[PDB]
Amino acid sequence: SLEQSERRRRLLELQKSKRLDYVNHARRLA
Amino acid sequence: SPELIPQLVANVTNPNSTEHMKESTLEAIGYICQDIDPEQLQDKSNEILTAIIQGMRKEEPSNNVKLAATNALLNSLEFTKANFDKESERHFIMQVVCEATQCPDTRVRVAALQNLVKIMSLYYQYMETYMGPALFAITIEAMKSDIDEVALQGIEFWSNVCDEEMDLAIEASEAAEQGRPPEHTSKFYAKGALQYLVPILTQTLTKQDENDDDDDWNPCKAAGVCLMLLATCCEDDIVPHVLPFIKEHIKNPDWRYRDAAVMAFGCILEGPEPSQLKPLVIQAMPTLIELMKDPSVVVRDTAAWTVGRICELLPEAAINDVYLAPLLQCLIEGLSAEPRVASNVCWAFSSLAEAAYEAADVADDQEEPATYCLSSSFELIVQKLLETTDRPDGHQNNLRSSAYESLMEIVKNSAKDCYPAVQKTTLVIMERLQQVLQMFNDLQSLLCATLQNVLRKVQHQDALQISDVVMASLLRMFQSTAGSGGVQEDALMAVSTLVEVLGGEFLKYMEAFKPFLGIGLKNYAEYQVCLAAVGLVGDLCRALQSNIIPFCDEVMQLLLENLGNENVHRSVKPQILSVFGDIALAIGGEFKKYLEVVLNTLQQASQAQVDKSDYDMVDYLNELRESCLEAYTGIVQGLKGDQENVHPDVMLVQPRVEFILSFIDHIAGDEDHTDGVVACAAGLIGDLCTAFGKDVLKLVEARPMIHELLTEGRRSKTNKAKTLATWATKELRKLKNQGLTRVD
Repeated sequence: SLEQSERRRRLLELQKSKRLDYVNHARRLA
Repeated sequence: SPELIPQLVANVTNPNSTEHMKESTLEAIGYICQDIDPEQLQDKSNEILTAIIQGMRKEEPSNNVKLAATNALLNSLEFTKANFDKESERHFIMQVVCEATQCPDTRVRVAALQNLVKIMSLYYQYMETYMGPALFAITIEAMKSDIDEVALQGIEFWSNVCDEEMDLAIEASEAAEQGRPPEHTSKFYAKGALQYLVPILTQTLTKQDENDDDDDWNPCKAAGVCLMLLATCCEDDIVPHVLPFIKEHIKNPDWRYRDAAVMAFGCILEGPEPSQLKPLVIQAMPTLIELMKDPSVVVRDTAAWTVGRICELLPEAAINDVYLAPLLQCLIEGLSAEPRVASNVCWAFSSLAEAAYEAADVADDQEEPATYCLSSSFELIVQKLLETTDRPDGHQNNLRSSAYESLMEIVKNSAKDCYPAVQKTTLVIMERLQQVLQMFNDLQSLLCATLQNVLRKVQHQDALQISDVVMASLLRMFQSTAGSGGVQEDALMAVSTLVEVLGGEFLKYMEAFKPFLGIGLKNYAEYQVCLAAVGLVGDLCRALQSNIIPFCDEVMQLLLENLGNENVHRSVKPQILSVFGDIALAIGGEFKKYLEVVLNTLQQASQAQVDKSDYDMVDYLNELRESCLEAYTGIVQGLKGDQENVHPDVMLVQPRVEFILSFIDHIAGDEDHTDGVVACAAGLIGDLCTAFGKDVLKLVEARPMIHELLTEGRRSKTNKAKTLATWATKELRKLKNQGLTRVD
């Protein structure tokens, strides 16, 4: 289903950005 | 086709061929056109049509041969493109089809009209205004026929005309914006026939199948769809043609006319300018509320759909200090009606909630509105929707799904003085998390969104109670029922949501959940479940942080066994590598236990290569490299810590620095690298600088391509690469300039 693929992509993007926010906090950025 | 097609064609064109020979061959020709692609059939299309037209011709005495040939034309239209291109061949084909629509035999009559429908759907541009009145006369008469299969073709024709002319209207609108002539120009057949179309369609709305059935498709339903497509196609033009019918028959003693009135009105609600439709809805509201309580089951069904369509398309009218109270009052009672009615009532509430929320005042320092126009009715409407859920007939008309969708939407789009009722009803919904999961497809995403929404806005202790229910339902689910692949994935994504919101407070549930997390990581056969389980570990790493330590031994074991398994889909590998970074970032020095094997895994994965030709594998290599870089980054930062000085623990990664920088250098030399990879490379370089000091600068400066990769990153379009490449350049500049005395 097309609805399940977009549901999958949206979660991965969110997890990837939250990861970036956590690492950049340790790096002390922005 | 070596010899076959010519043999068939000859057996039709031959004057000595019997009635049987011609008829049986055209049917054989017809099915062949449904089979092969235009690769073989476009050469033969010149010969296939010769036989097809020969069977349809006015001069052919047998109606059986005509029907066989007319059906064969329908299947051959996929590749008559070149023949439709030349006007003389078009003039011949059209005349034959049009003359076939006048055949005394009904079977041929219907098939000939089927052709006009499909030809209209495929070759609108080749229809000149010349053919305008000719096609109008045939299709309008088809509509007015007593034979239903004849009527359906006349209605479908214009529905297809509407589809084509709507796309052309869109085509023309964007051409105007851009300052261009439209590529193709509409001939506006629908606009010109609207005068005559509407009276027929409104009258066809009166021929409902009293013995109702949803699988059956008849002229009455087609008419409704046609008027709807005419409304969106012709916009404001349709209004004066449909309105006098509506106003005259809205209170007709005959239910069939009364039903037609509510339908017609509902059909014209999109297309015409909302500024016309709003006062009309306001005018029709008292009568609309009456039609909800109509004795006829059919009228109620259409009334609910009309009201439900008003709420979606024209929200400002649905909210009304005058009619809102009696509107909400009749919608409540409509939830106790048959699933035909109640489902549209659910749809009406969901749109009303969104409408009332959007309209509500929100202080320009506050998050949510304090009150909104549904507050008075909130508790009552949210209770009756839950009772609608408990209805044992909820399967039919998809009432149960409509009720939950509403309940969630209402709870999401709510004011602050509704929060006690929000909290109470969302507890109930989460109690039934299993059957909501095992239940269209957006329902699961909307469930995760609402749960996310509620937890944030309610008081913290109430969010903890909701979390307790969600996990109580999920832990019972896994332990009781078998475990479907689609169900488990949705259950893991549900856990992801709660974890992302709860953070470190999720530690309550970590004990009871770890086995079922393990089942997800062990699921090699269904990798989507696996990927979700892998994703959750990362979420848990950010949530629990160093509190995940006593759960790492097992998780790390499962993740390493997963990598060692040769039959796991390639998608899983890079995600596990990324999550190794999340673990190292969370547990800090505790990672030393796993360090050796992880570094050895990353080293092997970094050196992996695919061939240049494979476009898919090159995209995969970059996804794998990105995860490799992320992993190292999490490891370097994780062992470094967030203190004044660097923790001596990073010196265990020191022997790997040469390899890491070579890996980055090799990435820089590859022209086919991605912005995400460049960003992750630049990120790692900066991390190495902060951990190991000036030595990194020297090793970077000795690999000149890395300088180029950083330059490329700071100039890149994306925000990720821009930020990280600037940071590494700054960090490299600090090492360049350290120990230098400043002077005024």
